[PDB]
Amino acid sequence: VDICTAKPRDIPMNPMCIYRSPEQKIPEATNRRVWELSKANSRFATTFYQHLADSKNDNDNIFLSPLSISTAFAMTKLGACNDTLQQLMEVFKFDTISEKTSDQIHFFFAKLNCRLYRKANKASKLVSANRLFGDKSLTFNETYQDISELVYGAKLQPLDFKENAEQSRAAINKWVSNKTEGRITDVIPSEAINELTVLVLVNTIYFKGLWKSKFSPENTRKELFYKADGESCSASMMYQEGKFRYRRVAEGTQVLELPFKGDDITMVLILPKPEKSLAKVEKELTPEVLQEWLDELEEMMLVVHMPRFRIEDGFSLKEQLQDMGLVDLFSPAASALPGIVAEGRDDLYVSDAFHKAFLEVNEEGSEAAASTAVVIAGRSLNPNRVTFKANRPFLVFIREVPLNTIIFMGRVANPCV
Amino acid sequence: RKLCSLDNGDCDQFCHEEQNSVVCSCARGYTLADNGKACIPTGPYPCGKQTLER
Amino acid sequence: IVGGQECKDGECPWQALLINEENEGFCGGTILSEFYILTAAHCLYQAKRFKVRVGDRNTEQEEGGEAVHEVEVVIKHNRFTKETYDFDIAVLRLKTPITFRMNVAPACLPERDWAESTLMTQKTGIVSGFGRTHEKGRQSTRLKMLEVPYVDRNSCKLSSSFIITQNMFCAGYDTKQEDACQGDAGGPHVTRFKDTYFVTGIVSWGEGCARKGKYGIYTKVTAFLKWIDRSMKT
Ligand SMILES: CO[C@H]1O[C@H](COS(=O)(=O)O)[C@@H](O[C@@H]2O[C@@H](C(=O)O)[C@@H](O[C@H]3O[C@H](COS(=O)(=O)O)[C@@H](O[C@@H]4O[C@H](C(=O)O)[C@@H](O[C@H]5O[C@H](COS(=O)(=O)O)[C@@H](O)[C@H](O)[C@H]5NS(=O)(=O)O)[C@H](O)[C@H]4O)[C@H](OS(=O)(=O)O)[C@H]3NS(=O)(=O)O)[C@H](O)[C@H]2OS(=O)(=O)O)[C@H](O)[C@H]1NS(=O)(=O)O
Ligand SMILES: *[C@@H]1O[C@H](CO)[C@@H](O)[C@H](O)[C@H]1NC(C)=O
Ligand SMILES: *[C@@H]1O[C@H](CO)[C@@H](O)[C@H](O)[C@H]1NC(C)=O
Ligand SMILES: [Ca+2]
Repeated sequence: VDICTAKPRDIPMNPMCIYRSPEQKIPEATNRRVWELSKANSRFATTFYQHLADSKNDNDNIFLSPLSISTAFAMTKLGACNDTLQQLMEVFKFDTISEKTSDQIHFFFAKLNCRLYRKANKASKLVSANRLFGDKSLTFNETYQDISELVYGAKLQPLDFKENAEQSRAAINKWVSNKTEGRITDVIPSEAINELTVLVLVNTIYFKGLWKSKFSPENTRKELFYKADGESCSASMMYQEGKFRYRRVAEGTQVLELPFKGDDITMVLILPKPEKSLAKVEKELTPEVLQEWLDELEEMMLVVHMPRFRIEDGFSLKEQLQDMGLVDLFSPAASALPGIVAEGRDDLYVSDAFHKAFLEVNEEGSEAAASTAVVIAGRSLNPNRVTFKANRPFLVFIREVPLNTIIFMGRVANPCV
Repeated sequence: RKLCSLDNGDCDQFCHEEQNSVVCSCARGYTLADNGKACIPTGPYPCGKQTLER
Repeated sequence: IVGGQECKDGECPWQALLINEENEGFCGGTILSEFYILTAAHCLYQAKRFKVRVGDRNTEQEEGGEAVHEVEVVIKHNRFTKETYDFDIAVLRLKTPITFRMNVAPACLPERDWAESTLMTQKTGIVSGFGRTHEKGRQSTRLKMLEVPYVDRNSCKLSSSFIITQNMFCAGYDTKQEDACQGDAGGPHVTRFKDTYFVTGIVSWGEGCARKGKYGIYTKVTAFLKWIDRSMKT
């Protein structure tokens, strides 16, 4: 059975413990709920990025899929109860959504991903590898396992953590590999899983878009990059002029949208003013202001200086999330996951969540329409040229056009090397 | 081939022929010399002159 | 420009540069004198708010010596068309006169007849600007200049896909691949006689930039010295 064309309540629905909390028009072909479960992620994405930002060095590149990190903990929200769930509800902002959704949610999140899966791969490539992991001994629910299969993709994979732990760890990794066909690997580090690691969250993504309008390699050359630590750098700097959508907000930060093939997936970049420190932008980042950056965009003839870069991120989500209010989900002494087991003695929790994202960005892209123009080629330039030479600290965003989902979030700090 | 045809009438700039005979003139900012076949500037930075101060 | 080189201090003082409110060049000029600038017509067509910067040889780094003047009066040749690129020229009167200095001085304007017989017959001239450097490459940071053999009118025509007005003229190397390119329009094309340079044509159009058997098209100044100084009297 395929979820991308199979409404809920067409499969065992309405699970155990369902949480309850004490004019904007819907786009073209779209389900009111998806667009909902979607905007929720958006709400969640900014907060999270922020925290995860302090966890690292202003000089380390950043990358990730809020939507993944989001959808995963949705497979937990699925089988959670009491004071534990509430949290998972208010930290992933799933408390805004309506009744139904806030229940079958785990399903929609799927129905969402699919949509975002096609358009993406249709012209470009998006690989994902994510599963939930638990020890043998524990006898996991039969149902959840059924749900988890036809919703998150696969069931839960029991491993011998207690037995030969590491033997199991490095067994997960390999799995990621045989799925992301190489690209992502070592999702989980060393000294992450020991003889207590009962349950771990694992979501990982790879993405390499395709420019709607390529970049000539022949116009790529080593130039300088002015790091935030003050330092200098030499990276591969690409370059091309064309009409793109763009906006210089009042503040002055610069918003550039570069579409991938088909204009279904664009990757806007946020390049602040040199006066401004990419951090302040990050310190002051809100969902409300993510809006301003896009809400008003104009198509202009702007020259784009963008670097060629790669970014592979691996990190424990637990550290962060915790600080954000999710506590119980990770404390054995006080959990509430009677949905995936309900038998032990309050013996089920999450030891860690491993998110591994990887982004590629070379000149590549294409449509190659044709030499569709054979007229007098005036030798003057566009009087209204505007330039975007992102040869310094800039944010990254990868979204869906109609739905406006923030697929990928990220930051380019150190390109060169 | 005759007047201005031959070595541009030994002038320094423009060549003509008022009264079946060679005549010279100069671009604005210049002043023909008393010898009549050479253009002597009128100021410091005159047209066509690559700025060279050293 | 495509090929050529880089005007060393004071080799192309007349080069001017039109720039926008966001500050960006996009059309060469030709200092005709302390007030009037000589540029292309198509340059201002879809333009909007600009200014002329003089004697600046580097855009990535401003270091004085460079001056920014404002435009008091724009005058496009009333008979210009983006459909024939004929009459692609225009004169610019600034609001506050230029102050000549190194890297900054005019270029002389020939006298019709003499011109057509002494500069136009000459073998080469020098176009310059901050254009690209391949049909669709990068903009130049610095001010390149390049020499260009005049081309046989009757030949120009056989190579041209588009007609060639007697207002135009060709300049390119039969096989060498160097030329003027986008960002260069409106720039100077000066021809030397003795120790003086005269402006001869304006950087207009062309098919691509340095294509096989394709030539550089320049507005024949020598055929406007009239409409010019006429304009030079508003
Ligand atoms: C307490 O009240 C709350 O719960 C009750 C009961 O919930 S329960 O079912 O869990 O018990 C809710 O009532 C129930 O929900 C109804 C509902 O969702 O409207 C209804 O759901 C069924 O019927 C829906 C309407 O169908 S339709 O024929 O009128 O279209 C259907 O919703 C439609 O889904 C499709 C879809 O998902 O494909 C939507 O298509 C739209 O998007 C598609 C692309 O999606 S994508 O993901 O973005 O890619 C496009 O291809 C398509 O073009 C586009 N339509 S378009 O016009 O824009 O082009 C379509 O818009 C939706 O209307 C339900 O599918 S579902 O996926 O949305 O769930 C379907 N589910 S089903 O039950 O399995 O069949 C239930 O019948 C109804 O039960 S009830 O007993 O009758 O009440 C109640 O709404 C809820 N109140 S609330 O929570 O506060 O809001
Ligand atoms: C969990 O759920 C209910 C609240 O609905 C609570 O009364 C109960 O004590 C909690 N703990 C359990 C599972 O006994
Ligand atoms: C992935 O694993 C399967 C089953 O173990 C194996 O058949 C396949 O060869 C692996 N991937 C490849 C193509 O190497
Ligand atoms: Ca400069």
